[PDB]
Amino acid sequence: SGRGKGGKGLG
Amino acid sequence: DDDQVAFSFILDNIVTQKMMAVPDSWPFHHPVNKKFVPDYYKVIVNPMDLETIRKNISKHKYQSRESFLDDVNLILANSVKYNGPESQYTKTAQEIVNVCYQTLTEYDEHLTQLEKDICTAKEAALEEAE
Amino acid sequence: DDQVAFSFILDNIVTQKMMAVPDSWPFHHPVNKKFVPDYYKVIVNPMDLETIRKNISKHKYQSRESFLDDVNLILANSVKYNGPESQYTKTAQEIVNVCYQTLTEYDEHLTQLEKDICTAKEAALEEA
Repeated sequence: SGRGKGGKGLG
Repeated sequence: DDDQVAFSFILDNIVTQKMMAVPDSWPFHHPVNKKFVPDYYKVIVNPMDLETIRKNISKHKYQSRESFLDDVNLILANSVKYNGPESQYTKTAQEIVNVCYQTLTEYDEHLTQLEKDICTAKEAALEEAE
Repeated sequence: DDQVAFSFILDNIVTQKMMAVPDSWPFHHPVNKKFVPDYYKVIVNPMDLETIRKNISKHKYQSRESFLDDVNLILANSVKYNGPESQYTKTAQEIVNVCYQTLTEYDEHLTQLEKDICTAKEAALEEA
């Protein structure tokens, strides 16, 4: 997986 | 042209009424913003989202279920690769792809007929151009 | 109605202007715990733009001030949850900004409508 977009979608 | 317009029309309603209606599917309606997720395009080669599919349909990119489904399939594969297979994003992406496939089976025979007719029209154009 | 036209105007601010803020989509719908599990632990008084649209469709707002309280709460919430310097809070601030500007381009009309929504209340009380 990558670093992640977080829960809200924009990091 | 008549059959291609009719074929795009149906694909577009699948996107808007079914795929975009999947609960909590909002993040797949938009391109990922590379300023905010700076590694997304290091990882993902061929991005896709539901607004881009709609744009493609409006320009008649797809003459067949198969080229439409290649772009829909990216929604799942990109999420698996970037967000990970057990991520809630990926669970939502699978639902987006599942409703697309299930919807397309309801329209199977008619979409088969429209594809055949798009191809007959096309062929008539080419042999006709000589 | 003054109310029907007032609610129309507020809904068009939300959809035309506030939802048009770039990267504002995370504020367009309620947060889901499945994506943000600590969110309702931190935010006791949640708000989002879809919720404001449903409120408008029920004519919850009789004045700009009641509408702005909910709009402002979106920013107050992003401050607490995402932090004062967060990218998300800069967007929330922009949503708040374009709401305040658009209200001004409609001031006189909204005042007319806001006056008339009272006139109705007093007609009611006078008749009561």
